[PDB]
Amino acid sequence: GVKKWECTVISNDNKATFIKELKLAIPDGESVPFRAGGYIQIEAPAHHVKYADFDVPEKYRGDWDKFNLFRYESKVDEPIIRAYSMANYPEEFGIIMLNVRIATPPPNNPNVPPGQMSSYIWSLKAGDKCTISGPFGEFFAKDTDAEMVFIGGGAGMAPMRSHIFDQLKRLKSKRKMSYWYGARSKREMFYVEDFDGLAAENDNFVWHCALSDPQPEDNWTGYTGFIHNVLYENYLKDHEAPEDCEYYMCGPPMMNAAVINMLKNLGVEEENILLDDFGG
Ligand SMILES: Cc1cc2nc3c(=O)[nH]c(=O)nc-3n(C[C@H](O)[C@H](O)[C@H](O)COP(=O)(O)OP(=O)(O)OC[C@H]3O[C@@H](n4cnc5c(N)ncnc54)[C@H](O)[C@@H]3O)c2cc1C
Repeated sequence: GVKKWECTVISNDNKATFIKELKLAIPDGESVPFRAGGYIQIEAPAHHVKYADFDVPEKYRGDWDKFNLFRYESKVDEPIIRAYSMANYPEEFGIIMLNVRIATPPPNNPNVPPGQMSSYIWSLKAGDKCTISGPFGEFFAKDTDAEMVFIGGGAGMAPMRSHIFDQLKRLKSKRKMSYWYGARSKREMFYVEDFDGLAAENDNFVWHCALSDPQPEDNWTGYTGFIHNVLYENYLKDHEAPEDCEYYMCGPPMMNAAVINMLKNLGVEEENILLDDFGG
């Protein structure tokens, strides 16, 4: 069944420079009976949002002023609708948690209209009404005993976190798991305490974060580079079986393309390569 809820915005804080966590409260104490990796859809009426009305903390405002991103406006004439992945796992009841990347005009074409729905979501504030529908699902985990390798990037953290929490706390899985998240700098990292807790509460789970452009104020000593190079150079290249592992990835298009080609050049079969493609 596909139901529609008119939810209330609990919070819409920045978890990164260009990613907001949309926390929605399900009415009447109900819970969306969804699956990990699943998604819902958000509809929006005709509106006119201005980027100058966005609540961006000064911790993340840096690149917003450097690129003059608050100049953007977005008018929408007819009701629109997009899909967004749940960041929370099924037994986190009462709330729908989303990671929404703001779809600004591409840097290689900066004067096109901004992302319609993402700009509307980034204009939502605590107390606003948000109509969602679903749930829908297409990205699920295989029910085997093979090693699971999770690769994430950008807003792709949401389905990765939903799958990892679902396997460990609901399913109580003892399968070997590992998360590999790629971010630009340290201020783009979030859910760090969430995954550090799971890695400490479970021996079969570890996770690593790699910075492609670490900043001086980051004092970064961890891994550096793109996540496909880090995952390969620090683990997969010495793995006696790069296959026999199920790769669940979700990130930017070039992160996906880079991870796919790295895995297929390792001999990994496409049946063991599962991608949650956001279309962008
Ligand atoms: C199953 C599924 C799950 C998803 N999960 C998530 C999620 O968890 N988080 C998330 O952030 N997103 C997710 N998405 C993507 C999301 O649904 C939207 O595609 C995304 O939010 C952008 O939508 P928008 O309407 O804001 O951008 P659109 O208005 O669709 O614009 C897309 C991009 O194209 C650019 N553009 C606009 N006009 C032009 C032009 N004339 N020429 C060139 N470029 C142009 C815009 O700047 C924008 O960046 C998911 C998608 C699917 C299918």
